Formats: sequence, structure tokens, C-alpha cells
Amino acid sequence: QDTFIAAVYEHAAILPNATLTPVSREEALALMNRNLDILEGAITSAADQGAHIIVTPEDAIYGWNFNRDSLYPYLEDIPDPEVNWIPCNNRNRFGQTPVQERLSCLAKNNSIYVVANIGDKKPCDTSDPQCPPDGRYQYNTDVVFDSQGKLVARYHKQNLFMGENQFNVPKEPEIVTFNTTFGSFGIFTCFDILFHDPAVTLVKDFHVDTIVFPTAWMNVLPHLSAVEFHSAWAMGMRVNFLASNIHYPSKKMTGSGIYAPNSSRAFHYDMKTEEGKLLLSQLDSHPSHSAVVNWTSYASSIEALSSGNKEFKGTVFFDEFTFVKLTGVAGNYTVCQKDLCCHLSYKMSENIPNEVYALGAFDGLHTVEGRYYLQICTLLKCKTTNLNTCGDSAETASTRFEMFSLSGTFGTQYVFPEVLLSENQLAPGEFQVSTDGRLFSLKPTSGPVLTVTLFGRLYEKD
Ligand SMILES: *[C@@H]1O[C@H](CO)[C@@H](O[C@H]2O[C@H](CO)[C@@H](O)[C@H](O)[C@H]2NC(C)=O)[C@H](O)[C@H]1NC(C)=O
Ligand SMILES: *[C@@H]1O[C@H](CO)[C@@H](O)[C@H](O)[C@H]1NC(C)=O
Ligand SMILES: *[C@@H]1O[C@H](CO)[C@@H](O)[C@H](O)[C@H]1NC(C)=O
Ligand SMILES: *[C@@H]1O[C@H](CO)[C@@H](O)[C@H](O)[C@H]1NC(C)=O
Repeated sequence: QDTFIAAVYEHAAILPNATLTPVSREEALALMNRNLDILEGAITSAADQGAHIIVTPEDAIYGWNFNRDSLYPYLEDIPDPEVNWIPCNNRNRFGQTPVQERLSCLAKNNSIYVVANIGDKKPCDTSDPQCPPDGRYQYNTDVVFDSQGKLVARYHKQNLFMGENQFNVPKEPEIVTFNTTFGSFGIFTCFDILFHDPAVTLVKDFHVDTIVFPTAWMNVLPHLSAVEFHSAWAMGMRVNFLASNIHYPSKKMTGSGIYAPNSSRAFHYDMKTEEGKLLLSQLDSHPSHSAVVNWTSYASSIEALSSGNKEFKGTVFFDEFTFVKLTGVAGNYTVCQKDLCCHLSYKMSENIPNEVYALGAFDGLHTVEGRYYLQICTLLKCKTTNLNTCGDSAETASTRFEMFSLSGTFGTQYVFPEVLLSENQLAPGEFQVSTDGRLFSLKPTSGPVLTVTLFGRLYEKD
């Protein structure tokens, strides 16, 4: 089969109450089942529209407020899928596994692949020298059930966010795929998307067609809003990408979508309501990709578009960029930091007097809430008129662009092209990436621009 219908669900989770000691197994199961009641509504609705697969979010059934002990009662022992097991048809093969059982039956009864995120426990003895003092491993765990209810994938999250003290890191990164009649699938979770293992390996070495991606992502503008970065990673890696996110505006969680190599196909962003949201779209089972992009090609072939720049320092997500202000309604600028030079040609649709845009370059190691090496060229709207706010989180803008073209001398082939419009809207079909590494407009932007950015990772320098 050449196409399929993908579904993702953004979930307004029912969170356990704050308490002082762990709840009982029974209480934990009752809460998880309240969340599974809502997810069932989304799963059935998707199947009722012909979806072949649905993704649900990270932490969707029990939330994220835990220590090791308060989490324990929510956990089950999830077997390796090689055991060949359909929980719905063979309950009790592995003791008490009611969550796995209900997920299996949801997939089977609605004849749909179901991707979900739950918690694994693996009891161990002191005979095992890595066994934690308290007698078990606890893992953040994606599970996939096929349309017969069979367990076909289990993935323990490799790259834990700071504050995920309730979980362990696996001994070695787990490279997890599953094959279907509508393509080869890979899987990883939230923060994993910023790292090499397993995310990059799945694409490079295992040639997956599609990624399924449960997440509970906290939006950080200008470069790491969920719909923005997730759609860019898909475009840069040339895969289909099903992003299912938590809905919790209180912690800046919102941003789900279905992304293809050429463009976003559907997205949802909502900071105002507490509603969940189901998105569907057709995708190609084996997406065609253009020619491989050389990200330094055009940029290394030209001379600086400007010189005698008035340059200044600005902070973007704790990293010190080198910026130059855009003075004209139209222009051509070049700005550099260390090994990276960034080039921008642009024309605004009109100059908004009290609105300032800057071009920035960064080439260095990020360290706050994670350690990773970045190379970034960014056009962005500065939060205020003051240049000290270029790089700050900016939600809205009024300046539309008639044209833009951005490029840089990247020392990596892993670069993710981002375009975000005012109110955190994507710009599907409005831009393109050339083989020589230019990100450029195909027409005037449909709304005002917050950023156009080339976000690059040098995994070897982490
Ligand atoms: C410098 O920027 C200008 C725009 O401010 C670039 O010219 C553009 O304008 C034309 C209007 O008809 C477009 O048709 C051109 O395609 C467009 N240029 C590009 C490269 O897209 C100008 O070329 C820039 N200078 C360069 C790239 O050297
Ligand atoms: C939290 O407490 C409120 C108020 O008693 C109750 O209505 C709700 O069901 C509780 N949630 C859980 C998970 O116990
Ligand atoms: C699966 O289908 C049968 C319908 O008779 C029912 O016994 C079972 O409860 C269903 N489970 C789910 C989760 O839909
Ligand atoms: C990319 O282009 C640059 C300069 O145009 C060239 O030096 C380099 O060899 C190219 N690399 C690849 C992988 O094509």
C-alpha cells in the first residue's frame, strides 16, 4: 500500500493529585484508566475515519510529577516484543498487566496501530551490579500495538530531561523499529530529538520512512517551539513525523502535528483552551526525497554581502549569538561567529517603525538544561526595540516579508530549517530548501514572521 492515514492526538491529561506518600496500585490504575477512557475516544474516532495508526503523548496516562517511589505503583513489567504476545487474547501470560491489556484491546477492536507512552519496571538483584539500591529499574517507555493487538515495539527513553529523576537511563541506546504494510517506522521520545542516539541512527542506518513521536514538550521560543522544531527536523531528516504532545498551557505544552519531508501536513497550537485535539492526514508510505542538501555549498561560494557591520551580542536560550541589525526595508547582510558565516537577503512588505529584526550567528556548545553543540543562523524579530532583547521569546509580530533567503557555512550536514509566523503558526508550502543549502521564500509570507532559522547540530562535538 502506497499511502496511509496518520493520526495524532494532543491530550489534556488528567493529573494525579499532589500527595505526600505513594498511592496504591489500585488508585494508580483508576487514574490511568480515566486517561485511557479519553484516549479511547480519540482512538475510536480516528479508526472511524480510516486511520491506520494513531500516536498519543508522552506521560499521557499518569503525568510527570513523580519521584522514584511515587511513580512505582503506576509501573508494569513490559516484555520484549520478541516474545510474540497479544495481551487482549492471552491475558495473564505475564502476571498483572492491565494497562498493556487495555492498549492491546484498543488497537485490536479498532483495528489500528496504537502508539502510547507508559512506565516499565524491571526487578533486579544485587547480583546485577547496576541494579539500583531500591531493587528495580524504572523506564519511560513507548509501546506500540499493531492492528491485531500484538505488542510490536518497546522503547525506553534514552535522553532524560533534567528533573526526570523518577526514571533510569538504559545501559545502551535502544534502536527500535517496526515494519508495516505502510512503511518502516522508527520511534523515540521528546528530548531524544536533540540527540544522535537513537534519533539520527534510525534515519541514517535503519532507513525508516516515518517517525512516531510521543512528547511532553515545553515550548521555548525562538527556536524550540514544538510545531516549529519538530516539523523542521522532519524536513531536514526527510522523514514523515507524527508528533503527539501534551496539552498543558500552564507549562507551555502545546504543539502537535503530522509532518512530511516537503512540508507540514497538519498542526495544532493552542495556549487558550484546555481542549485536546485529534489531527489526521494522508501520508506516503515511502516518501520521495529530493537530492541530498549540501548545507555549506552556496554559502561558501560567495563573498560577504555586507562589511563594516555594526555588530552586537545577544542571548538566545542562554547562548551568546553575534547579531547585526537589519536597517532597511530591503537588504543583504553577512555575519559570522567562529567557523560559521550566515548570509541573508530579504525584502519586507513594509517597515513597521517600532519593530526590529536582526540576523544572528552562533557556533558553540549549549550547556543549560542539556549539553549539545550548535551552529545556528537566524533571522528573528527582537522582542522590543532594544537590541538587548534580540533573542528573547517573542510571540507576535506585524512585519510580513515579500522575500527571504538564508544560508550559512555549516560544518555539519544535520541542519533543520525553521520558519515560524506570528501566533506560533507554521508556513506550509511558503518556503523551500535548495540543494546548495538555501532556505528561501516561494512567495510573500501569509502572516508576519517571528523567525527564519537554520538550526544545526554537530553531534561529534557534544
Ligand atoms: C540582495 O537582496 C535582494 C532583495 O532585497 C535580492 O534580490 C531579490 O529581488 C528580486 C525582485 O524581483 C527577486 O526576483 C530576486 O530573485 C531576489 N534575489 C534572490 C537571490 O532571491 C538580491 O538578489 C540579493 N543579492 C544577492 C543574493 O546577491
Ligand atoms: C483529586 O481530588 C479531587 C478533589 O477531591 C477529585 O475530584 C479528583 O478525582 C482527584 N483526582 C484523583 C486522581 O484522585
Ligand atoms: C474489545 O471488544 C470486546 C467487544 O465485545 C469487549 O469485550 C472488550 O471490552 C473491548 N475492549 C476495548 C478496550 O475496546
Ligand atoms: C559541499 O560543497 C562544498 C563547497 O561548495 C565542497 O567543498 C564540499 O566538498 C561539498 N560536500 C559535499 C558532501 O557534497
